[PDB]
Amino acid sequence: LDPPXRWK
Repeated sequence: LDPPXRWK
C-alpha cells in the first residue's frame, strides 16, 4: 500500500 492509497 503506497499513500494516499495505490496498491502494488
